[PDB]
Amino acid sequence: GSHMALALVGEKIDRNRFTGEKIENSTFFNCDFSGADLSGTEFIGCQFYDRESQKGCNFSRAMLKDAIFKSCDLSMADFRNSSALGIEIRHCRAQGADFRGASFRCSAYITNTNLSYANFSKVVLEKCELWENRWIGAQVLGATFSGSDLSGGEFSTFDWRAANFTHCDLTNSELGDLDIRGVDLQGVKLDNYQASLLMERLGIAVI
Amino acid sequence: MALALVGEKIDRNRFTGEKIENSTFFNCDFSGADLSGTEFIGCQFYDRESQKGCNFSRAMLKDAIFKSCDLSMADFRNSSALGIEIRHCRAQGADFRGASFRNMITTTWFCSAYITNTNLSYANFSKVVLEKCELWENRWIGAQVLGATFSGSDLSGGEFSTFDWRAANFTHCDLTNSELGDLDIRGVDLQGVKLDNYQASLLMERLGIAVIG
Repeated sequence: GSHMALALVGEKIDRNRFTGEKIENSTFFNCDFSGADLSGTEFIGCQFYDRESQKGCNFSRAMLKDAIFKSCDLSMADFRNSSALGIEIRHCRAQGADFRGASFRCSAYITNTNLSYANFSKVVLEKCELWENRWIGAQVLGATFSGSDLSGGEFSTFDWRAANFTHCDLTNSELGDLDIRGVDLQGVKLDNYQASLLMERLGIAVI
Repeated sequence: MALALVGEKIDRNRFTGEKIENSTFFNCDFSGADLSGTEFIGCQFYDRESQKGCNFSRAMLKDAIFKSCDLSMADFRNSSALGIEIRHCRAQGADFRGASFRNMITTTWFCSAYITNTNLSYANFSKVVLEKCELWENRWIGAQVLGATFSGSDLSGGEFSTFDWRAANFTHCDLTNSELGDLDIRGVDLQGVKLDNYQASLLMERLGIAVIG
């Protein structure tokens, strides 16, 4: 407990309703958490997406300092303009989630998470933990991930030219179509399989 | 054996097909000489006093062999050197422009040369065609290669500091176990090229990339 198996539908969430609480195995369909204070709040095994209406929940402008989502379905979630310093998103589905304007000032832990088609445009995520994610079709234009750990990632259908990746750890990942002739990889960590992969693209055989 | 010629013009058939050892040839003129199947071993062709070399321009060098010779400043211009063997030689500043290492054969151009363990510093290979040849363990400091093609040749074990990688065709070359100087993979056509793991990590550093591990 003491907040297990809630089932909300279409509600506007009171600002202090969940602050610093732990919430488990609950469903929130089309709920409006905008401006909500979710500091130190922890959701575990919760569903925030309605496959019926195809609606996510609204978290825009929410206070999310030290919030934690663990094994949650955050598909289509709207995290725009939220304050998310130290947020943890672990083992979640976050397909189509929208992080534009969210601030992480950096500290953030988004790991083992499906970020396919998520929107990170202009976002600043420097020296953060962003490992073992799925990034297929994620929008990252103007973003910076500089210095972050992105290792273990899946990056097909992902535009490596669109954001700042200098100083990133990219090891043990599926790089997809990264061309070292047109991408600034100063300070980046790669492994030897990846180095060979990127050189093969130039027609070189590494032996 | 132990010949010691100075300033001579060499008769065309003087040395054809013969084995010459531990001899010196200072300021001699082998121009147009027939040196097919001729083998020189431990011979000096460079006069360290007069600082002059020998002239082999337009010589017939098909299947000639030079081993442990000093061919410094040697002039090989416009010679015919199909299948030539130059091994463990000093050849600093030798001039190979217009030299031919090839001929048309019946089943196509067949190119063939063995230049190995040889100092080619400052040698001139401008426009030379040396494709699919054995060219390994050579020193190439300051060699001029503009317009040359080495395509498909084995250049492994080479020293390519101070060497213009943009000047010549290196596609399909074996470049492994070599000091690559300022080779940069972003600016040179390296299709079909073989490099080893150590070189790859070095070349990646040039891009600021760390390769583990």
